[PDB]
Amino acid sequence: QASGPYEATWESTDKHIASPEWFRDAKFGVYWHWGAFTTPQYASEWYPRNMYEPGSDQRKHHTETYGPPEEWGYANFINGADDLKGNFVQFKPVLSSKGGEFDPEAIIKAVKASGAKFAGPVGEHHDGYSMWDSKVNEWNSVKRGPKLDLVKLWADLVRKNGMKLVVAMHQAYNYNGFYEWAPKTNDTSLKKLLGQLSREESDQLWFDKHREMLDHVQPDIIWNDFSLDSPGYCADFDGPCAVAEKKRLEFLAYYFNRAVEWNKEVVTTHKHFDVGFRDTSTVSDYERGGPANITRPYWLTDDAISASSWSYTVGIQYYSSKAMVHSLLDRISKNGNMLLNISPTAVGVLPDEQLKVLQDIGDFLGRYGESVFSTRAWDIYGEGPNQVTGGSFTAPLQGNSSDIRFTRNKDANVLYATVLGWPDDKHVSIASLGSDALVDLKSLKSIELLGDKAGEYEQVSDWKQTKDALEISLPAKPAESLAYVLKLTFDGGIPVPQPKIGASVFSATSATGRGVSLGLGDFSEEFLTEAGLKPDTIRFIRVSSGTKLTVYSTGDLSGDSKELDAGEHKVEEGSVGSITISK
Ligand SMILES: *[C@@H]1O[C@H](CO)[C@@H](O)[C@H](O)[C@H]1NC(C)=O
Ligand SMILES: *[C@@H]1O[C@H](CO)[C@@H](O)[C@H](O)[C@H]1NC(C)=O
Ligand SMILES: *[C@@H]1O[C@H](CO)[C@@H](O)[C@H](O)[C@H]1NC(C)=O
Ligand code: NA
Repeated sequence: QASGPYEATWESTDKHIASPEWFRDAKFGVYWHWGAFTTPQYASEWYPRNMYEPGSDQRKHHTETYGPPEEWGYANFINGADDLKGNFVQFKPVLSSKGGEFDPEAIIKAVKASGAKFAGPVGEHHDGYSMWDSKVNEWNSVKRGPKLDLVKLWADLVRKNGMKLVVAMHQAYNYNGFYEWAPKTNDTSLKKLLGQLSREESDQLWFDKHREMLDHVQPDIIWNDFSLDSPGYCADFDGPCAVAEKKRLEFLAYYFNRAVEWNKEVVTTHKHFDVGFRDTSTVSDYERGGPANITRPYWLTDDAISASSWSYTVGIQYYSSKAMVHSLLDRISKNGNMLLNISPTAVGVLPDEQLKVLQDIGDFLGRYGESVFSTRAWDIYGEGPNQVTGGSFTAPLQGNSSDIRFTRNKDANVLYATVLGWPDDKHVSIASLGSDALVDLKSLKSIELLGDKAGEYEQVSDWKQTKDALEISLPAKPAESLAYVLKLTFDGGIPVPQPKIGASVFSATSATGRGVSLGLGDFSEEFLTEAGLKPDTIRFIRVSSGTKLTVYSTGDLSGDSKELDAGEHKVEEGSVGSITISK
């Protein structure tokens, strides 16, 4: 235990701020799956597991290159050994200052240039190779291979370069089926490496790895992979696909208490499927994708620069700069952040195509940061034909001039509308600010287009509110960019639009003042509160055509519930605790 106000219970841990204000302002971050799992440079980061899979291409590749995995195991990648041709193979990165190709300073410079507000390494993957100076795990990068505390190295470089530190931990699945096809051994060390220790010992080692690392580098974000409490994702291994609840609650309490000692608001994450942690104090992470609508509470997306692996492989191909930038814009439009993974080579070199993606991302963010950083999601994420499918493992967004993504400042009086291309007619239509949206733009003081450099704006040529939409005639195209940003400065806050199929709630006796616009869905009190209007302060609800609303006093839509239909309505102050939109 560590001195703090948190005991290892759910009710104490649930008081932790899941997503602090800095996290909500950071928007974009970068991490790297680099480790002993990159040494083979074949298939995926899951080569450690698949190299023993019966009848796998990995097993065939391993047998044809190094030998049978029953004789030449992954511990040879860690500790060093010859292949069949006679070449020495080990994850032994050499610092470029000592004559090697591992230049961590160049990598951290590229990451800084990308515009990342949080960065850091993968501290430990499923392979059981701790990349810090561990005492609990002798299978680490200090005692073996490069003999260098890479996690401390990356932490020092990330802090020196003015970025928050995230450390990715994927050691829960190490003993929940990752090495299920590896040969049983009696060696207690290799048992530690291959997840063949008693469950109790393995959960204790999970917690101890977390403690060692979080005390060694004091990370701002703890990124946890699956197998915390994720039944159904550990194949057919005789295991619970979970970490002992006691150990998880003890980890949460330790990390939060150590954070109260450091005076730092910290974040820990869980895959949206893993129910090991709750969104009361933890952040739901969507892998290779994100929600299709605005999802509250605040969330995170972890994506990779490649659709195939998170680690480098000969012949790896990468996504485009547009996909990454457009996907970042959609995620931040829907109350979330983006954590992009890059894939350095086994020798510690970042390939030129990854360097170009990072520099294109950095160009866009250095030019339009005002629109992304320190902004919040609006009540309507965007307009356009191009939308993502929804959920994890979905395709990266690639939009065009017909697609708009909305962001707003914290004071809710500036609206950033980003077009995913340049319209050939130099026109932009914002349907949600039309007259049919019951929006009055009298308070609209200025529409600008962001220029070639930050702080350079050009006034819009002309605009007019039609019933169907707000029409905007664009000024001359600025310097080329993957997207173009319009800044609408209002006076007295951004008007509350009325959806065609949905409704709008306001903390006032009329449709005036602060309000939240809501489309089809279920809106908990957490949702409404994060939107900027606590449900116990609502006094007016305006409904669009045939949109039936179900009102609850529960902050979770549970219990006696009254109902309303289309048309205006006045609710007693405190009667609303939840809202369900239907039909
Ligand atoms: C491991 O222990 C089992 C049980 O005592 C034994 O049958 C097996 O031969 C041992 N293997 C090795 C490599 O020591
Ligand atoms: C989100 O809005 C889209 C608009 O196309 C709608 O189709 C979808 O049903 C809404 N959210 C969900 C999944 O309820
Ligand atoms: C934008 O994409 C949509 C959907 O693919 C397409 O229908 C439309 O023609 C595109 N517009 C432009 C200007 O590329
Ligand atoms: Na909380």
